[PDB]
Amino acid sequence: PHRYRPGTVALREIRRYQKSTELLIRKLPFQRLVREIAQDFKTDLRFQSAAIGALQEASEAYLVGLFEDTNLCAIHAKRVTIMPKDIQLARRIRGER
Amino acid sequence: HRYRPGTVALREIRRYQKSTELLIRKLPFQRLVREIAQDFKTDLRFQSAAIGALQEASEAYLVGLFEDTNLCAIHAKRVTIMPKDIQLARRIRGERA
Amino acid sequence: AKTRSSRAGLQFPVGRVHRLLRKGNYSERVGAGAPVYLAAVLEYLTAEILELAGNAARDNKKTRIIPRHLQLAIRNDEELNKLLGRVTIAQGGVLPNIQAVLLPK
Amino acid sequence: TRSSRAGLQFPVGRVHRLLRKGNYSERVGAGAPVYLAAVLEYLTAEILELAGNAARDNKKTRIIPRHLQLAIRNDEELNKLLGRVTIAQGGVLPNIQAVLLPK
Amino acid sequence: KESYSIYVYKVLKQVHPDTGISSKAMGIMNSFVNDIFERIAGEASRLAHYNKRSTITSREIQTAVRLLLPGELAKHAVSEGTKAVTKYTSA
Amino acid sequence: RSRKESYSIYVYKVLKQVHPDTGISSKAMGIMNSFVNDIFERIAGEASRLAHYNKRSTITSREIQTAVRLLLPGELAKHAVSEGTKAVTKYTSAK
Amino acid sequence: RDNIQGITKPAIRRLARRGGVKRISGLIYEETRGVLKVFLENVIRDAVTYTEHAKRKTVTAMDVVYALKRQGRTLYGFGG
Amino acid sequence: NIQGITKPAIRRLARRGGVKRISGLIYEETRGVLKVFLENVIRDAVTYTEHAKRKTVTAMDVVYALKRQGRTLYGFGG
DNA sequence: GTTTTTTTCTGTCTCGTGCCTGGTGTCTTGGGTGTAATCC
DNA sequence: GGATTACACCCAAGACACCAGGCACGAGACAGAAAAAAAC
DNA sequence: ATCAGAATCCCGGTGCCGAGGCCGCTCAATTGGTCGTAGACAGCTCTAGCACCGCTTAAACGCACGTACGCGCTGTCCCCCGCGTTTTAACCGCCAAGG
Repeated sequence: PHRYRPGTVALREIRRYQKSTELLIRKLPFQRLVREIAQDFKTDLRFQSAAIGALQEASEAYLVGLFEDTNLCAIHAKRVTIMPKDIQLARRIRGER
Repeated sequence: HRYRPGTVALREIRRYQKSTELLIRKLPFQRLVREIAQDFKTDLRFQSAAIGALQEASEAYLVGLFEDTNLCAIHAKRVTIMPKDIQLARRIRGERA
Repeated sequence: AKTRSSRAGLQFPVGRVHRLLRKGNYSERVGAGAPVYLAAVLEYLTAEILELAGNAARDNKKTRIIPRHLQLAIRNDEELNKLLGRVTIAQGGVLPNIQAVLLPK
Repeated sequence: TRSSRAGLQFPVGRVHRLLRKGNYSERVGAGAPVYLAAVLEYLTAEILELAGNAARDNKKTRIIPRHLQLAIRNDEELNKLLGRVTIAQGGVLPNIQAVLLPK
Repeated sequence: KESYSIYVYKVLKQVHPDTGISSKAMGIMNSFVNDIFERIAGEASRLAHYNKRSTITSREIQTAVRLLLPGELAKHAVSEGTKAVTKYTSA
Repeated sequence: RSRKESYSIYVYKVLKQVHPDTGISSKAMGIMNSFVNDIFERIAGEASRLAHYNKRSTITSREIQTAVRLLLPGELAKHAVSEGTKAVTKYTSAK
Repeated sequence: RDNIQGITKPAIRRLARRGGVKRISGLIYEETRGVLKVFLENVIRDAVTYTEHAKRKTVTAMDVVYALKRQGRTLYGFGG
Repeated sequence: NIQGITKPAIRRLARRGGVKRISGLIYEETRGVLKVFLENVIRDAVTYTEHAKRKTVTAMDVVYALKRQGRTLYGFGG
């Protein structure tokens, strides 16, 4: 059929997700991970939803910035495939060790 | 006779990681700072200790930015620096838009 | 004019700001011209950024400003972007950054 | 002096004065400067203890600031604390990427 | 616990007078305004304690606005502030 | 002659405690004075934010404790909290 | 337990696409999980400490706002 | 002017950074970024001294301007 | 795939009021600068 | 020319007395997201 | 390997200079005494955080499969290292100057 040797799929979904507004990680598993990390320093803590939404917002923004500088590291690497030490170099330069 | 390249540079890296004395000497640095300072309000006097402060902060600043740029180039499967490497590091830190 | 806001011809409450300074543990005493001055600066900043907000919202035939509009208007500015460098907006996202190595040529 | 009455080494009342003139609150409690002074005291104890070890390394008797920068850059939590901190006559880590060492 | 909503409405009608707004847009705006106010005020308090001046007048606010915002914004803001000082001082 | 400040003699004594056989340079003593300044300033700013996010204007030692373990990283912070708490006990147990 | 593994590969994909990343390697996902985890560790530690002094067993949005302002990763939107 | 920065100076900057091998356009790029750095620094420093109503920039104001850019430097009474 | 162009049903927003609380008018007094002179 | 001081002056702090706005709550309307043809 | 020889390390040496002791002041910590409300605390009330489940469905997972950027290799060509040769700011100094 119309199998399409690639190129339009990835960039088209980039166009869609940059036309987009809202989140990408869906709610419940992120919330449960938050509570598992939360169950480590003081037990049995309760939460309002807006805090969790802010956490999700800033989390996705943090990772978006990581991906942007990682992308520019890859472009300077004359590649399009990412690597882990790209992210390690990016966090090395950001001073967030 | 002739020595083989790369060696003397690393030997003086081992030498120049030792004395924390100021690399750029005083008078030309002072003239450059005065010339840039000329174009805000006319002919301001200066404390020499403040000049040493500017000199210290500038040299440490540039050394650290070189370290990140060098690690960028090491990631870039190369040994020699490029100006695009400085652009990449600055683009990660966020000086320029 | 009874109210100092009408005596300034502005839109912000000044005595609000003076009480904020007093209930700030900022200084011990606060003069008369500083709160007016700062409120005027605030009012200019609001009008200035809301200009870019108005044009950025008008870019999409929508009467209402959305957060994406605000982030777009900030990032399309230079002074505001270097202002808001450590700053993130809720429901923001980022700019269209399609690299030239990516389009099918 | 309250410092001796706390059995410590930092002057309480100077800190109590500086808390007042800092516009730090409206009122100032009794023993909060004692707690803060002890915090300062243990911090500088730990820092200069590592600095003393740094002088033990080079076999130097007077502390040079290079010792200070090195002892900052060795320990983990201290270096994460003073990440945005630089010092005149500081220098950096004697550090070589071995991928740039010759073969 | 007051927000700055109708202030925003009046600024908006003074600039783009046919423009609506969402709720959370107003929320981000007031977040913005509070951040800016806090940054300037704390920098002015630094001006006082770095300069041993027991109060703060408008001159401190002018130099602090210089210290925060870059050039064009700074100069236009200084202009607007001095114009407000002028019209309030005249009456 | 205006009287200027230093913290040199205090931390000097502390250095003499922890290392009796050790000298120091003057500039480094100034560096440590600046160090105390910086740490004190960050703590005090966190104390003012403690006040305004608690709508209170009294400062006790509890706020200093929570400020320190907000700013400093964990293990160092808990040791320092221990030192301060034992000092609180030794002082306030007597006059 | 294991909600760290609740992070899905297509979510990482979606984040890469809005992040603008084209090509995805396979050795990325758990590294991503670890970085995200350490991030949220420091965040929620500080937020819970702010709530420790609050003497209320429930953490608010305002708390997380103040804590992330303390990190300098400061986020608007929810007031604070 | 800006050309008072010598080539072996930026080379020594690479050496204390620990950088081995050097390209060409590095030099002028370095002078440019150093210039913009000093521009912002000395601009707000002279802003401090403008508020000081005095004709010499203090070392204190230099230190506080470094704090204002989040570039806190000890050593010289700050 | 993109995007445009109809209803629709529809969520928020602006008008609309009443309650209230901070904002305003002004003296005393005081200290907090204003300014100038004088060191340095 | 900046640091110190000292004499000036002068209006904020408060403290009380008078007050129309400021916001919470509703209503009905009104900009608006999508359903789904429907071209390029 | 392996020797010759640059490059660096490292040991008395002395010198000089500032760190540190030291010492006589005076001004803020102290000591003590007197109002006062901020807050530690008791207690009231209603919201909202939590847990749970049934139903819907769109979203993830596994695999089938080609395939095409990542990469190891190659040749190549060029242009920085470096060592040599002259350069020019820069240090204190001083004898003609006139004058």
